[PDB]
Amino acid sequence: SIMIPTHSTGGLHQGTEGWHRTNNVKNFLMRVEKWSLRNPGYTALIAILGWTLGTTTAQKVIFIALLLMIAP
Amino acid sequence: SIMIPTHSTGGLHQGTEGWHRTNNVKNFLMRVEKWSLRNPGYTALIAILGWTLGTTTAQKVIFIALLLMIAP
Amino acid sequence: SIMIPTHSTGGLHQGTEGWHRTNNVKNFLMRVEKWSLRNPGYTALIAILGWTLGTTTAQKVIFIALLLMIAP
Amino acid sequence: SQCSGIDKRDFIQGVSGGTWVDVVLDRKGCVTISATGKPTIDVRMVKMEASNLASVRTYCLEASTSEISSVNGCPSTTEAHNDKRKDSTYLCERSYPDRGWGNGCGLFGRGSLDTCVKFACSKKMAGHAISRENIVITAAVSVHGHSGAESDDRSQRKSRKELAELTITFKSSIVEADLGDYGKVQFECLMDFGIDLDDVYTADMSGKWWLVKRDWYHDIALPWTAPSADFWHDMDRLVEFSTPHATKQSVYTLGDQEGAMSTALGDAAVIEYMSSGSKVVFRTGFLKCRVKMENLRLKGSTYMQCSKEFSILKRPTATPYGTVIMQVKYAQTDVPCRVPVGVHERPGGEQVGRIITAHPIILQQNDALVIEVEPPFGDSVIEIGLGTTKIVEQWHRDGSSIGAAFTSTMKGVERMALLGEHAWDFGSVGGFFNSMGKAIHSVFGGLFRAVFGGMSWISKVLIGAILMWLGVSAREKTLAMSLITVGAILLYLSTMTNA
Amino acid sequence: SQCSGIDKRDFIQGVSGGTWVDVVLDRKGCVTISATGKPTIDVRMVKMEASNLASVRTYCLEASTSEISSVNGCPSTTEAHNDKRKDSTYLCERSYPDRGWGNGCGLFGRGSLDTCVKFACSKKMAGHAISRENIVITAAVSVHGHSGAESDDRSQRKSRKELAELTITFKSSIVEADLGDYGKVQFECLMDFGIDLDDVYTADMSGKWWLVKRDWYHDIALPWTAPSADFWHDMDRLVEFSTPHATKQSVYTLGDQEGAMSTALGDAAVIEYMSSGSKVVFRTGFLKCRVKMENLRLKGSTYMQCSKEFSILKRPTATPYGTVIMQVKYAQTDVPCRVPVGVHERPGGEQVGRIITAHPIILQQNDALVIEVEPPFGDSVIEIGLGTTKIVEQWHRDGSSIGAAFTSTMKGVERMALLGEHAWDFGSVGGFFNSMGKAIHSVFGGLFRAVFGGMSWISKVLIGAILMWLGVSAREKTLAMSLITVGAILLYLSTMTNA
Amino acid sequence: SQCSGIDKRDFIQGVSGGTWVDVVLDRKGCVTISATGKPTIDVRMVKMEASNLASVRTYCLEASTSEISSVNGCPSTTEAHNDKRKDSTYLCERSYPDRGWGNGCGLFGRGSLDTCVKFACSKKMAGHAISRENIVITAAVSVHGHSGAESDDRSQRKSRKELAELTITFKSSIVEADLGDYGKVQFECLMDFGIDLDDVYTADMSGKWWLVKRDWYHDIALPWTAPSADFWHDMDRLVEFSTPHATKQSVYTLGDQEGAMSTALGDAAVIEYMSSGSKVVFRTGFLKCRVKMENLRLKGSTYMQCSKEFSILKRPTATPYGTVIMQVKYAQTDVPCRVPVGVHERPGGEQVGRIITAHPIILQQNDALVIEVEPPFGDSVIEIGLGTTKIVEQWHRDGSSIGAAFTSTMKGVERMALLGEHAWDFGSVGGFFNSMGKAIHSVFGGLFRAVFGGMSWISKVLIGAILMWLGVSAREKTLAMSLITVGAILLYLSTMTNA
Repeated sequence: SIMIPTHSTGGLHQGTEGWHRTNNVKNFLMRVEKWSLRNPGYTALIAILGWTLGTTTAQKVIFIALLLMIAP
Repeated sequence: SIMIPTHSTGGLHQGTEGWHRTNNVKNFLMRVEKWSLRNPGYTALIAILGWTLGTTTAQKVIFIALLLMIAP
Repeated sequence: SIMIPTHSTGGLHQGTEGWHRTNNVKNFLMRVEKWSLRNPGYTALIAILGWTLGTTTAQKVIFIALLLMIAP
Repeated sequence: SQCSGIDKRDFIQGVSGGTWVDVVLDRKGCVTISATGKPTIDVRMVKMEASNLASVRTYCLEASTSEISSVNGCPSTTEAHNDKRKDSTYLCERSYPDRGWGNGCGLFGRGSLDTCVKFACSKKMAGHAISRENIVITAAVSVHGHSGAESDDRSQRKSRKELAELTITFKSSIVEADLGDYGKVQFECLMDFGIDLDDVYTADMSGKWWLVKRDWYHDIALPWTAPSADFWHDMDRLVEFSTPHATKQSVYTLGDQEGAMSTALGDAAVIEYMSSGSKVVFRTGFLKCRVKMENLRLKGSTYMQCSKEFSILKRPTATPYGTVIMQVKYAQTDVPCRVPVGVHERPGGEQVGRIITAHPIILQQNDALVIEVEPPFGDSVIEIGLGTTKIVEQWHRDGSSIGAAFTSTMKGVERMALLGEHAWDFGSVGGFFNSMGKAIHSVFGGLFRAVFGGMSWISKVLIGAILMWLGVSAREKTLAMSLITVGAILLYLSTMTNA
Repeated sequence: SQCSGIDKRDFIQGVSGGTWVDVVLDRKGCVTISATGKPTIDVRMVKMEASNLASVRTYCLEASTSEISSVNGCPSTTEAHNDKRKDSTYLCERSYPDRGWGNGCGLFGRGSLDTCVKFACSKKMAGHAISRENIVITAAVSVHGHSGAESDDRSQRKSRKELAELTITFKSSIVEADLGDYGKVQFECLMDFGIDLDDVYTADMSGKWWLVKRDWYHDIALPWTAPSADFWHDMDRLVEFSTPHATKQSVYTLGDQEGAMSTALGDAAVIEYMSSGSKVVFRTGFLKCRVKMENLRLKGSTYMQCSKEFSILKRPTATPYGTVIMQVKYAQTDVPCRVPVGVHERPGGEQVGRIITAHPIILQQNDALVIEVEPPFGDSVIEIGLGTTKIVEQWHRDGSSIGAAFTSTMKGVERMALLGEHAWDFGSVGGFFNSMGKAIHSVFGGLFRAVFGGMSWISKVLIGAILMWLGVSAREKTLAMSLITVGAILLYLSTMTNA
Repeated sequence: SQCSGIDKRDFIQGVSGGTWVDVVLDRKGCVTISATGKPTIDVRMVKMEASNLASVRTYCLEASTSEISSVNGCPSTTEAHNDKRKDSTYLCERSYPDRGWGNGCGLFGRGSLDTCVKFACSKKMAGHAISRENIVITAAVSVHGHSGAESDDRSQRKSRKELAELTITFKSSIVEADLGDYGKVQFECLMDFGIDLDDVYTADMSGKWWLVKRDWYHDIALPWTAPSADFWHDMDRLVEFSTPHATKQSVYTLGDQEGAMSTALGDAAVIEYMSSGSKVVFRTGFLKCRVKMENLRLKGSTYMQCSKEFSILKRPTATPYGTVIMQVKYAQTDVPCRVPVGVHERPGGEQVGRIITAHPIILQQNDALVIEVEPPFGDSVIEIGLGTTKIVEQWHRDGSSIGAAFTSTMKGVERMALLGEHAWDFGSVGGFFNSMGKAIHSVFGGLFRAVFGGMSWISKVLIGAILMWLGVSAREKTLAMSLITVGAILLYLSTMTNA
């Protein structure tokens, strides 16, 4: 797995996929953005932390992305 | 052994061990940490001595380790 | 036990003693000195470490005493 | 069999010097072998299937806690000890409630409890193990050029010895195809497959099977048992007890976890399971071997050329690759004869393009004859005949050569560049090229590529973006040592390939 | 009862203004209460013993593995599952040997084993729990002065009501002694004892009992069970498994651990166990009774003085404390009468020293009369009699006064300096002294004294030596704050007492 | 015998020039010696066992004090002297109780007691001594290549003289192996074993023998006696007396001490003891025999090649070391004959890899023959036969070369790096390398390695961590002189190996 990535570690991808398997790419982003819009406080705190640390405008993007990934 | 190290001085270690023999290495540490958490006064006194002497932060770890070794 | 102190922490000492209870005080010292005289290399290593560290001749005595006590 | 309808098709030009070419087969892919002076052939592998399975460990999914019991103990130190503790089929755990005067004890403190509940399961993930000496992979080989009646099937094709089949068992790795009068073809391929046996299991859950890893199957937290006789030994992973108020508890399960399992292990390779034989179709492995065309000879070469006129059936149509297909028929009596086929740029001119079929002999009075032709990019005419009554159908094949090169390179870097060291096994190249390529890719797959795994597409794209930004903002010129590790090919693999 | 044969004796002088004095009792110590105008008395604690005990948990010491079994599994993934795994009385463990072609497997790899053994025990450390509402502490009270026949015992002493017995039960904490004509004395002692009940157990091992702590008894690694039935649940601590060579193992025990247990719990208060009643004698705790001397009146005060002469028996002999003891007898017929006793520094001199007995009255013809006298350090004469025929034995009592004060200080710092709060509870002193001492010692015992444990004599001496070294080699005048922590009295306690 | 099924195996390639090779044998390890032009053979160390043992000293574990007696002494000058003190089978000691008037003496002071108690033992730790001239070590030697019927055992193998047995008695240090028509091989090994004889004892406790050191056995504090006749000389180490109140005491034992003994002695080598012969199996020692391959010749070399077809039984399987094993059979009539065996990377390719078996002769009509092959890491094919009907099974052996070298280094530093001086005794090399290594290791073991003792794992890791910290926080470059003292091999031995 839930926090673990999927079971694609075996390197056995092929040209056979279902319609509930290719929907993850957009489903993950949709759920993430829904929770992001429903949660303003954590987003504001993470923005404050990203401006506090780094002071480079290149690492704070990684900070906010990783916080929005540990969170939904 | 009681304060004596084990009888491993003969150098007769081989690939024949029991299932109540290899657990000693972890059982000793479990007992040491349990007594350390159950005994606040001894740990506080040892920390006071380590802070009073040395003032190097490189040997006081050995201080507290040996004091807890003589201690339970 | 040989490292953790005995169960004399209950505060239940009185004027009643058994046949073989008062000999432990000298027995421990006799065992320690026998071990020290039989194994000189460990004592030499401890003395070298105590001379290298501190260089005060006031706390290195406590350090070597603790090392000899924890050593069986 | 016939390799016309498939789009993932490989064309091998053959070897002039030797009589062998190394091919690598996929369950969906197909290759065409065409030497000089020999009839061209098509080889395709049908399926791989194991026969005998060994049980490993059947887990549990849904608990059926049925019977309950309880026993209580006063704050007197003699605690409660349930009798059912000495039965292996009962899950029992002891708790410490807050007993007092209302319960009828006589001393305020904490008591003891012991609630044993009988366990029963309904859904089990029966695992299995595959032996590396039981898979029987089959293949087929066919020869282009032979002509038969309009109404015939694979039975007649095999009867005329033109569709010889293969059974490359784990024991007999050397097989010969009779192929009738055309000679014989032999195969020399190994036990090296894409799947890695002795390292994976099969996870039968509800009729849906998988090929999940052994260690990951071992690390599942669920009540397991022994396949010989089912009785569970890790009962506590699916039964949770409620709050023990006084002299009583309640038993609650945790559901079925079938959805959780099908979601966690929902992207591993999905094998099938054909009953009545306990066979499983792998649909994932490869097969890499080398066809020795030493006894392969043309069937019709002393025949006289066909003279009279043909009749067109199933008018020429294009293929996904871009090679036309036509099915002429013969109705006259000067048979057997060999059909002269050519592809000119203009009527009665030089021959241009490439001819796919080898030598279309006829053998009989009324026979259909599938003809495959690869025309050039420009306008061209396909002439099937000898005299003045010849078939003069023409074609356009609108396309660009640069586009063809782009598609070829993309297909190579997409499909061929996979398979690790197996990438450079489409043929034989001198100058030590293939040898050092395989040698370097051996250690390349030994370390940092296949020594460990754990990459799914989300982590892949995340790490790819991170590495992109790090390389853009890179000092000390680390791109010089970063181009070899992650460049354009691996980034394409992360982005679009391997999907 | 009589307190002459013992050496640990406490002499309380009583308060003239008050009628009560708080005393502290031990199983060996005694206190002599002597006011002015009242008969002096002795109170002694006999024994403490609980009656009803509750079982807690019986451990095991000796393993008696009897039956063995084995089952082997080939490198085929189906592992071995012993059918004796499913019996509560069998210890079973699974291991993986190295099986090969010699054993008769057919493949080279790692097999499986499952060996079960039957568990049994022969020596158990049964525990018990003591309830604070079951101990029946008994004490005795005696009065000085009464004299009976030479051939008398404690039975007749009780019959004459001079050695009344007491049973201080948990419910009847206040009792009265009849004491015959001398009046009546009652007590006010509490339920505060040295042994902190509801926090300790009794560890019976082989008929030798103890008073070991609850948590330490809980934290022993040994195969335990329930007191109701020996149903072992931690069987693996006494059974070891040898190396699994091939399809066979061997099992070994680990001895008895009785010696190790008797060494570890080798310093706890060794309580006794009186059978035929299941009583256990504590021999450790105290009892702080408060004698209320309100109805304590002299028996013979209207009797006339004894005129004639006595006969001496058991010529005066010194006691370990240093008090003379005599036994005079009367043979004439002017009885009952009050015997005159005097202690002068010279025959016919002023009265010096202290007289212990109050009123040696007779009541019969031929009675033996025990007389105790505490002479001064110098020469003195002990005169018994009235007329010209009087017993005039004299004594030296060679000793110094400063030495006596030093011995008193040493015995104080030995006895009363212990017990914590009970240190300043030997009497009533005004000026808020004792009240403030108890108030500060309450928190002094709540924290830094009983908040932690795990200290023995060798640890005491090592840490103490560290303390003097670090105090001598100290700056910033930390000795001012260290004298309260560790000073001279605590150094004496670490060195000589508490041994 | 056969050394295929064991995981730990050593391969020696022999010397073309010389005819002798020095090998070291272990209870579990085995070595394969194969010279060029000689049949390879396998030598295995079977067991060691002493024959006759001499007793040293039998300690006592569980006292059985049975009879007691007491005698009291008044404060008179004469003390108590029990007449049982004149007996050597009684434990007796004297105390001074507190005697007074109530006991019945007549004078206050300190009395005297002296109580005798009888001693008796029930459990004894019977020691023993091993003579360095009685060890009878046996070894077995087998020859690769011979083939017999599938229904045969070790009895038939020895009857055909292919499994010659050896018994290296303490007297006959050089013994020749029969080996049948293959010739004869002799050993030369001396009497240098890992364990230091005449410096250890065998401490039987309850049927579980050990190998304790002589001084440590002499140092244990327990009541001991003489092996011939029981006469206990330290009776006071297991019997204790309670507090001597008055004219009476009680005697207490101290349990069994068996658990304490088995805990203190818990890691020393656990030798076995086979009854009916009083033999003790050692399972710990080594044996360093140099194999003289002078009279070793191939049995079948003038036979003709086998031309017919072979039948495959027990299809090739991998071994833990990585060498495949197969068992072909011959059923034709052109026997006896020599079987041609080769290993190519491709059917009809060059010979690569390395063969193990020397000359697979047949000698029978129907028989089975075991073939052992060591293939290279890449793909390869194993050919069994001569003509067009040959066994052409192929193998993969997925593995890397750098990994193989690194694992070989691990094996060397684990097993070979032990044994002290014998570390460099796997063969003979020029340039004085091995001789100089032995010379330096002689003094390196004489001082600083074996002149000192008293190291266990916990002390070793503590000292190792201390050395890490000291070396890291050091100047003057003492690590240059410390790498010889404590480098990487010694620290790796401390942390991972020798465990």
